[PDB]
Amino acid sequence: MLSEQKEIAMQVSGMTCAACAARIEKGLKRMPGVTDANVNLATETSNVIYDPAETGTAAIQEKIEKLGYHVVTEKAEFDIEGMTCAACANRIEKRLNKIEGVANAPVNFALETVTVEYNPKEASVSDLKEAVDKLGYKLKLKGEQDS
Repeated sequence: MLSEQKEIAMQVSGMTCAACAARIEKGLKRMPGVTDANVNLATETSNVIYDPAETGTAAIQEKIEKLGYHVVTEKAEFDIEGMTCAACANRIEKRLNKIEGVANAPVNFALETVTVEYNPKEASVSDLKEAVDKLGYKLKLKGEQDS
């Protein structure tokens, strides 16, 4: 009847052999909430699928780090005029949380801001804008555009 398996794309450095890629796919498929993983050798992009009730997004980046790599990540803060309450936070969060290349983002329900942890590899500030424009709020960047 029920279950709900969500995807993510992510990026990791240290995969200088096919055996490194193999050990990510063969490693992630062991987590009890995970079903599947595929990682593109040389390009560095890891693509992972799980039931988020027992294994959620941050556990994937930590299980990748647990091989002895560096998960090639950055974080920034974003400012969200038009978020006014927890349901408003949840409205953008249910895209921002992972989009198609973000590792994690929890959206604030009173401070009108979100901490975004991501891979600076395959998307940018245009796609973040267009993901929030779809709900109807805006993005300004914390120091990096207007603050």
